[PDB]
Amino acid sequence: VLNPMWRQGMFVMPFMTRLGITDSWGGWSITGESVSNPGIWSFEGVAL
Amino acid sequence: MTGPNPNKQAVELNRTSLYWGLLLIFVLAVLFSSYFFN
Amino acid sequence: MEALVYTFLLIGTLMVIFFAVFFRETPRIL
Amino acid sequence: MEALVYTFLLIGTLMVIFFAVFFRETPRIL
Amino acid sequence: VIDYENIGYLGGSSIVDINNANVRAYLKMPGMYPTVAGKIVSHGPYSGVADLYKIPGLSSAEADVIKKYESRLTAKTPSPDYVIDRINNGLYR
Amino acid sequence: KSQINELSYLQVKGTGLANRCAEVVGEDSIKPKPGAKLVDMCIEPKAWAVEEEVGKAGKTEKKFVNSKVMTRQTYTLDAIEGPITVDGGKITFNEKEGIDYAATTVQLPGGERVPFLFTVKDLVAKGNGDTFKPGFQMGGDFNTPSYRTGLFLDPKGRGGTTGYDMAVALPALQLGEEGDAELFGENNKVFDITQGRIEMEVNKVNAEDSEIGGVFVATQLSDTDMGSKTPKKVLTKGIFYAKVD
Amino acid sequence: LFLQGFHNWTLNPFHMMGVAGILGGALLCAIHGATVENTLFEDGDAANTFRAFTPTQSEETYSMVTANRFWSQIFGVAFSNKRWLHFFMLFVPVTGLWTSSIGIVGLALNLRAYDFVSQELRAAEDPEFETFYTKNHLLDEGIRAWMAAQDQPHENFVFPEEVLPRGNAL
Amino acid sequence: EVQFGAYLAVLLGTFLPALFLVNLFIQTEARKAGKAGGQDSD
Amino acid sequence: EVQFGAYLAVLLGTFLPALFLVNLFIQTEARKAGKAGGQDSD
Amino acid sequence: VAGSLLYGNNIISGAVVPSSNAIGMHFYPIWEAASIDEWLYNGGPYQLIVLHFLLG
Amino acid sequence: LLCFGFGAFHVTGLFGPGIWVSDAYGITGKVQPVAPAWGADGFNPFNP
Amino acid sequence: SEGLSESQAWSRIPDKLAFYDYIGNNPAKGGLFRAGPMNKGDGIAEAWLGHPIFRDKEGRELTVRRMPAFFETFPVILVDKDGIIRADIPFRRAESKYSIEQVGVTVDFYGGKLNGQTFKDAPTVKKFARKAQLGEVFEFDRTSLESDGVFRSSPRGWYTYGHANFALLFFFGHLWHGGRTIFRDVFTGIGAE
Ligand code: CLA
Ligand code: CLA
Ligand code: CLA
Ligand code: CLA
Ligand code: CLA
Ligand SMILES: CC(C)=CCC/C(C)=C\CC/C(C)=C/CC/C(C)=C/CC/C(C)=C/CC/C(C)=C/CC/C(C)=C/CC/C(C)=C/CC/C(C)=C/CC1=CC(=O)C(C)=C(C)C1=O
Ligand SMILES: CCCCCCCCCCCCCCCC(=O)OC[C@H](COP(=O)(O)OC[C@@H](O)CO)OC(=O)CCCCCCCCCCCCCCC
Ligand SMILES: CCCCCCCCCCCCCCCC(=O)OC[C@H](COP(=O)(O)OC[C@@H](O)CO)OC(=O)CCCCCCCCCCCCCCC
Ligand SMILES: [Fe+2]
Repeated sequence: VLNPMWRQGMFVMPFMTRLGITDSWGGWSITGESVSNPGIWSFEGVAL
Repeated sequence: MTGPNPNKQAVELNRTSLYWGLLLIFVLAVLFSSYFFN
Repeated sequence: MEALVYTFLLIGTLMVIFFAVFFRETPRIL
Repeated sequence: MEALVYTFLLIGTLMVIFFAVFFRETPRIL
Repeated sequence: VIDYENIGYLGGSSIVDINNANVRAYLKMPGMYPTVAGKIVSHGPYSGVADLYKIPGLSSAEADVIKKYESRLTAKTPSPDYVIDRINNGLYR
Repeated sequence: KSQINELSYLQVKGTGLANRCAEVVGEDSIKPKPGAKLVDMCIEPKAWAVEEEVGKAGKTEKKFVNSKVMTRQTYTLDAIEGPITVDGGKITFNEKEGIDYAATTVQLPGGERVPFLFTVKDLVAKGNGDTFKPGFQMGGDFNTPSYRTGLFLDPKGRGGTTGYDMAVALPALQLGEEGDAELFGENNKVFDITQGRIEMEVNKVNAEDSEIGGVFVATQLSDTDMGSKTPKKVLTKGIFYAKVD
Repeated sequence: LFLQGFHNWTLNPFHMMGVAGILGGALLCAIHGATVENTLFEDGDAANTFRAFTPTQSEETYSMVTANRFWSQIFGVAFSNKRWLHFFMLFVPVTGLWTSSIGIVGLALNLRAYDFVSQELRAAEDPEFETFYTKNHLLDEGIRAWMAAQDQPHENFVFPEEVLPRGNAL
Repeated sequence: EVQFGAYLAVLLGTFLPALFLVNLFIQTEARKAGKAGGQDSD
Repeated sequence: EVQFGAYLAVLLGTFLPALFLVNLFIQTEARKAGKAGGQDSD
Repeated sequence: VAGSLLYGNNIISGAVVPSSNAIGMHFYPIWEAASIDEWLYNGGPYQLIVLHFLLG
Repeated sequence: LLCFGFGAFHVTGLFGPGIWVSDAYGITGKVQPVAPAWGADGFNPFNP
Repeated sequence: SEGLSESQAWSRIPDKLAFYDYIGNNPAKGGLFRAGPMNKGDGIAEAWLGHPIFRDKEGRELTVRRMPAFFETFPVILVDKDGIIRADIPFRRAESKYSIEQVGVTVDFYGGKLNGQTFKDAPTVKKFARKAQLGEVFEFDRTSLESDGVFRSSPRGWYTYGHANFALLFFFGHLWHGGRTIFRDVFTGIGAE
């Protein structure tokens, strides 16, 4: 809410989220929805 | 490996161009350092 | 500490100017 | 932030090992 | 705790805290180790040394060995990090 | 359960059955005697939730966030016994002995690991009614001891009842009149005892086996690491079993 | 063990360069010894290949081309120069003895690689930050307290048992 | 207090492009020395 | 917290001696190309 | 007014500051200044540089 | 084929996650499939 | 001897003399990669706190055994004039018998900035026993250089590091260039005849 991705200087992170990547392997999403298993296309799996 | 490439050329940088580029990089470093250090 | 960088850049620029004048490629005919 | 330097040095070392193996000067006779 | 007062009454001062000392502190008093020392250590907080005679499962023989060293027993505030380590504090000679 | 007692040790080991509670069959009633005593109370958590501020759709309410266990199958309490005291109206249970604590570590979204001593130590649990029924509700407070004892040494060799009392790798911090007062909270290891609250609820009673069993819900605080971090509230749910005698 | 406990000599990068030169020298001894012995030329009819060498012969007794071919496909990289190979067998252990001599001159003045201060500062204010680094410092504080009364007897170190650092139950 | 990453930005932004041009000039003179054919060609 | 001058010591201690050796290798190959006499000598 | 790099300036903000307004158009060489610190306080170096630059 | 497939499958959520849409004030946003707007309001650039 | 008290005698000690008697000024207390001035370690020295005199309940003077230069860490131990252990700060607290709370050690300061001041509660006596094993106790300013808390070496220690390592490396250069002189006729190789 008060520290979103655009307050933290994230540049490529909004372009991943624009097209569908919300979850990470660390269990969080940017929507706040806690996630069990995002699979391959998390933020980390897209970067790898 | 295929054959030896016939497009291979030599590269030059004479002493004038070295002095012009050394001056350009040092002056751009002089100019932009105060802004990078902020 | 950044004045060390500022001094080194200015003195380094003047050393390039020294070598550009006294170690120049001499223009030669033929 | 220094883990960025640690990663770059290790990955940079492995890139030298890649070029030393696959871009080596081939030993040639005569 | 950095500075725990009543640190002498644990094992070294030859006056033993009843609420906080390990069972090895009663090895200096003959007759107490192991069965009388085991009953002091296994039961709950005591306001004074007179509450040692209210331990369920004492004898008159186990009471008379307590009255020998009631000069040497004392009751302080039970510090919980010493109360849990009264049977076995991880010290072995 | 009678089924688990039919097996060998070699048939159970490795399988994960030894971390499970017995299931009770039937809806009956047991009226406890004056000398009655629960004996082998198993308490198995099946869900774990840690309280944390979350950013759901536009606001920042407090939510119990579901967390994953990383200490594999060591979390179930078992062999809990203690007398069942019959009051005037109500029936109460005071646990005394048994494996009434299990160190569990859960991981939050973000990688945050939350260790906590899941316990029912010194539980005095008040019930509603006088017999164990399929609607009976027992609940009460318990004491959560500190996750580390005073004998625990930290990575720098400091503990509560043993260890250094100074950051011994920074000897020049012991200088001046202020000393290492900025490092007091890390050098002062404090044994803290907090309170938890469990609410059991019987739904299955076997009268021929004198066995009860139902669900529970418990909340407690996590590890403070000898008073160095602020503890988090851990909500847990699951199944219990007991035998009544 | 005195120089581990009191100086943290394994952590010193000059001992580390010494270990690399000595283990690298024993490696170079074993590889070059076995490569020559397994790329030998058939110069006799005996299965005992030691008899088929003359100390005054001019031919090479082993195939350098086959030895270079073997290690280029096994390891990716092989020696092609016998002169550079044998200089390298000189260079590696001697550099290891010279680099480790530099760091032991530093230990003479107690200019030791003892602590990473950023990990010591973090572990001071965060009492769960544990690495294998901080575990080695607790081993050194055990060495320096338990051996110092016996190893420096002129100093008359009297440590009571209450000040000796122990873990639990040991 | 100045930004600490600017020491890297200025000094690597100076040295690495300067040493690239020193590299280009030196190989230009070495290529001329090799083609000249005497005592510096080898 | 780490020492901030170590970023300069590591990165200039890597790049400047590495670019010196890249400089020496490139002028070695350019000197061989100039002496070879064809299309790369100029 | 600070003007030099050792008193906290950078290349852009740094300057040789002009002479004092109390001096005005008066000639201020070093030998008319009773100490070099008084000459440096009153903007003496500006008059030395400017007059040698314009002659040069 | 890549422009059509991105529009038909990824963005409309036929075989895709959709894109990020939000309300008019950026409070509640999510990735969801987006139906195409074939009228003149498809050239409204704030219409997803 | 000339009719002054303990407090007047210790106030005559110059702070420059007390500053030399402190282990942070030892050149053998630094580290190879602890970079910078000695002020970067403990801070900039500001004032001498005075000389602590430790006494237990019967009244004889105890002295804290000073840290030797080998030791990064050292146990805090109070001995009397005979070297017999009278008090310490125990690692294990359970069967401890020479703790400062048992023996009842008090500390009196003399000279310095704490000149007439007595501390009798064992928390602050233990704080002063920890700094008394580093020699004379000084008040430092550890916020100007943002000091980390680990001792650095002096320029005396740094000179000896560089020039004894340079001299060792230069011994190899003597062997190399000397062998290159005597053997000059065979440094392209030897003849096969
Ligand atoms: C970029 C090219 C393009 C394409 C492929 C379409 C396609 C479509 N338009 Mg759209 N339209 C366009 C541009 C385009 N339009 C532009 C620039 C405007 C002005 C902002 C409109 C305004 C518009 C309206 C108001 C409506 C459509 C509708 C439609 C759909 C019905 C086809 C029709 O002929 O109905 C004819 C109905 C009309 C009202 C006439 C408008 C249709 C325009 C003129 C489409 C012609 C563009 C043509 C295909 C481009 C090819 C040029 C060629 C020389 C290369 C069809 C999906 C209709 C629809 O189905 O909405 C859901 C509809 O109501 N269009
Ligand atoms: C992986 C394991 C390993 C390896 C390979 C090494 C390797 C080394 N260690 Mg290290 N070490 C290690 C682990 C290891 N270490 C560990 C875990 C510790 C505990 C922290 C140490 C503690 C340690 C210390 C304290 C020292 C070393 C030193 C060394 C160096 C030894 C130099 C040498 O050859 O001395 C052998 C001796 C010589 C080469 C001197 C000359 C010998 C002459 C020629 C002998 C002539 C004898 C003559 C023939 C007479 C014989 C006959 C007589 C018996 C009658 C070498 C680089 C030493 C060093 O760094 O020196 C610079 C050193 O002082 N190590
Ligand atoms: C090219 C040589 C040169 C010249 C022209 C100057 C000029 C100046 N210097 Mg600089 N200086 C120089 C080199 C020079 N400098 C060098 C090499 C050094 C290092 C040693 C210095 C160190 C230095 C310092 C530290 C200072 C100066 C200063 C000055 C200024 C005043 C000095 C003064 O009063 O002199 C005396 C001048 C004369 C006596 C004038 C002689 C001219 C004659 C008389 C011609 C007149 C002809 C006449 C009208 C004809 C009439 C004939 C008719 C009647 C028949 C003046 C602008 C001062 C300054 O900058 O003030 C702000 C100052 O502080 N100089
Ligand atoms: C044309 C442009 C385009 C772009 C940029 C995207 C982008 C995306 N798509 Mg979409 N999509 C598209 C068109 C496009 N799509 C089309 C045409 C279809 C129909 C086939 C789809 C159907 C579709 C589905 C069903 C899904 C996506 C998803 C995604 C997202 C994650 C996939 C990814 O990043 O892989 C990036 C790929 C590379 C960088 C190439 C990798 C190449 C290496 C060599 C292979 C890697 C090996 C293996 C696959 C991964 C190793 C695992 C390890 C890293 C752990 C990403 C935002 C997914 C999503 O949003 O999940 C949250 C998702 O489920 N897309
Ligand atoms: C005889 C040589 C010598 C000696 C004894 C000193 C001594 C000193 N210097 Mg000086 N200095 C010197 C030469 C010397 N200097 C030179 C040649 C320069 C120009 C580069 C400097 C520039 C300099 C500055 C800017 C400063 C000092 C400072 C100091 C003081 C603190 C030392 C310290 O903390 O080091 C820290 C420890 C080290 C540097 C370790 C030494 C290197 C080890 C042995 C590794 C060897 C290199 C390694 C193999 C290569 C790296 C690999 C690469 C690929 C990354 C100390 C009095 C400081 C001071 O207090 O000034 C007020 C300070 O700020 N020096
Ligand atoms: C990627 C990740 C995550 C990494 C993390 C890993 C990590 C924790 C650390 C790794 C970093 C690391 C490398 C640290 C080591 C640092 C260190 C101690 C450096 C030492 C530096 C140094 C200057 C030391 C001085 C001593 C020195 C010179 C040693 C060099 C040792 C050395 C390279 C030895 C040679 C080893 C080698 C494999 C030789 C094989 C030779 C070989 C191919 C023979 C082939 C061969 C044999 C024949 O006989 C013939 C006939 C022919 C024909 C022939 O071909
Ligand atoms: C991660 C990798 C990052 C890569 C970055 C590194 C590459 C960057 C360096 C390349 C730049 C080289 C420029 C060389 C310069 C140089 O080579 O000049 C000479 C060159 C003319 O070359 P000729 O055609 O004469 O060819 C001679 C050849 O030998 C050149 O190769 O001119 C140009 O290149 C175009 C004009 C640029 C003129 C340069 C003048 C710059 C103005 C100076 C401003 C300073 C004074 C201002 C004071 C106010
Ligand atoms: C899994 C199977 C594939 C094997 C994996 C490949 C790994 C191969 C490693 C090659 C490194 C090349 C060294 C470059 C140097 C290079 O390419 O040399 C190539 C060189 C060829 O020498 P020549 O005899 O051709 O040289 C004659 C003259 O040119 C002398 O200058 O061979 C040797 O001198 C080196 C042999 C020892 C090789 C030592 C390897 C060191 C091990 C790696 C240490 C770094 C590990 C760092 C980890 C972070
Ligand atoms: Fe050989």
